[PDB]
Amino acid sequence: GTRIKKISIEGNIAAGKSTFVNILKQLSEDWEVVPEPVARWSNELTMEQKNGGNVLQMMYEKPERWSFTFQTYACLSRIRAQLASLNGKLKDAEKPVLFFERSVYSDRYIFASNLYESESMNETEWTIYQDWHDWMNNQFGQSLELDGIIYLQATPETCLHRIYLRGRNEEQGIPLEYLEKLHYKHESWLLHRTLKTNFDYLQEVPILTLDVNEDFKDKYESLVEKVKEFLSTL
Amino acid sequence: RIKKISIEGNIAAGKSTFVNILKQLSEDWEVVPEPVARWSNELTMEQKNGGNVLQMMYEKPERWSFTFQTYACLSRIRAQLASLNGKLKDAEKPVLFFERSVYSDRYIFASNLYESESMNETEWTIYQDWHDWMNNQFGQSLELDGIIYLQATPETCLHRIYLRGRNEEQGIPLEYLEKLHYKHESWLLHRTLKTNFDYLQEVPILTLDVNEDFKDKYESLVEKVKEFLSTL
Ligand SMILES: CCCc1sc(-c2ccc(OC)c(OCCF)c2)nc1CSc1nc(N)cc(N)n1
Ligand SMILES: CCCc1sc(-c2ccc(OC)c(OCCF)c2)nc1CSc1nc(N)cc(N)n1
Ligand SMILES: O=c1ccn([C@@H]2O[C@H](COP(=O)(O)OP(=O)(O)O)[C@@H](O)[C@H]2O)c(=O)[nH]1
Ligand SMILES: O=c1ccn([C@@H]2O[C@H](COP(=O)(O)OP(=O)(O)O)[C@@H](O)[C@H]2O)c(=O)[nH]1
Repeated sequence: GTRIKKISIEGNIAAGKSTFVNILKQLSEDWEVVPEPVARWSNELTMEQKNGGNVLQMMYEKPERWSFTFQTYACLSRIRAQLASLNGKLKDAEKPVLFFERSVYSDRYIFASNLYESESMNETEWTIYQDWHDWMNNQFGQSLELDGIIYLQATPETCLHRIYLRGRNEEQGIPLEYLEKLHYKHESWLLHRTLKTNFDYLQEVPILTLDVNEDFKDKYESLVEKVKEFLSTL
Repeated sequence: RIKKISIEGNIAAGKSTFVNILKQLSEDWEVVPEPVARWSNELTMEQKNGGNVLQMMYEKPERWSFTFQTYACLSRIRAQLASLNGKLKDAEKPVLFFERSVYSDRYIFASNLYESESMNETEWTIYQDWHDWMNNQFGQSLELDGIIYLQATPETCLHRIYLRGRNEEQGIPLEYLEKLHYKHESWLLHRTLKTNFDYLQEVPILTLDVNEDFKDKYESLVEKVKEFLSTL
């Protein structure tokens, strides 16, 4: 609650997070966005951006070799970009809100978790990652800890179509069944609420859930109405 | 007020033996063993993780070097914190002796592995980026007051690996020891090597010749440490 509110936008690949955050950011000078490091890698530029494309391209080619390296770097860059904007942006605001394109928790409990369950990380890779994940996200008092979560809910089919509409040459190859396992794990943690995390407060952190199957680029008012209503109870 | 002194040197050159001798000499003197050495042997998940990843590292360094280097250093950083925030309370003249450092992690072993092609440019540039920042947020109060360099030849070292009897190590060739030997000379003797940590340019170094056996004859090495600490 102090002082900038921190909300994560969560949803499957191409569910629409980046459209929706670009939408939200224009609606209030009190609202700003921290976009996904991985989402920018997918496109001279900087060191991380250089590294990102490489590990991203290698992740696509042989994920059982690169998942640990990709995951730990994706998480670091996220922690870096969020911490930066936390003090950086929104210095003068009555009601400041930082929207995150995904969280350190999706990094682990959706993406890293699935890669493990899918045999792209062996047990020692998953234990090392989790250990590294703990120690560090436990070094941050209550600073990146979220006040809420906006789950952008979709079908894997909507997500499959919106990948080809997006037209990322490497992403075209992502299968429907992959989207499904990620989808199932999103529903699990956010909607059904099965998944237990190693972070205590998460079971109590408010969750707003939004079906986004219908194109919203021209018709977002009801969505944004649900954003504003949710933010006034936190 | 706690003084931080890193003890550096090649494998088997005698570092653990040294700090073990030193810790017994003063209530005010404490020690942080290097985690890789802890794994180089019930216990914890770190031991389990480090046990497994060291074995992997021995079988296929080209696959496991990045992961291993990330984990060796995170485990060290943490180990050094728990000493600094829970040991030497609240002595008159505290000195904590780290067995190696995050600098020897990066500028000796990780660099050496990249030169020997066990990491590619991506891995090494990811590691350094990781290293420049993991130290920044979490590892600031770990800044070194001084460094002690235990200097022994690669042959001395091969003999000592033989003496120590770790069978996992009994296949480490002379050649490898010879590599790590150069890395230390350029950093700690010739003082050539440049780093991104600028305080590490000033840092006082003391060099000690440990080619002769010292388990029953260390009094003159300890005098130089005591002298070196007073200059600080
Ligand atoms: C969508 C771009 C990033 C990629 S690429 C990828 C992938 C690519 C090829 C694959 O098989 C050939 C693959 O299968 C993994 C094994 F099932 C995953 N998964 C992913 C998702 S893992 C991930 N972790 C994060 N922490 C963040 C994030 N955005 N994505
Ligand atoms: C003492 C056991 C740790 C090992 S194992 C190892 C190694 C073993 C077998 C190898 O070839 C098959 C090998 O080859 C490297 C490429 F020539 C390295 N190097 C090392 C040194 S890497 C290291 N990094 C650290 N950061 C710390 C530390 N103590 N050691
Ligand atoms: O209502 C929508 C939402 C998204 N998109 C498109 O779907 C693709 C994927 O959306 P986005 O990149 O925002 O998904 P993310 O991966 O960020 O969740 C993009 O080309 C969007 O332009 C669309 O046509 N209509
Ligand atoms: O002066 C010495 C130094 C070392 N050693 C032996 O060399 C082996 C390796 O030394 P240590 O474990 O201290 O080396 P490190 O790897 O820590 O530098 C040990 O079994 C010691 O008993 C010795 O006998 N005399």
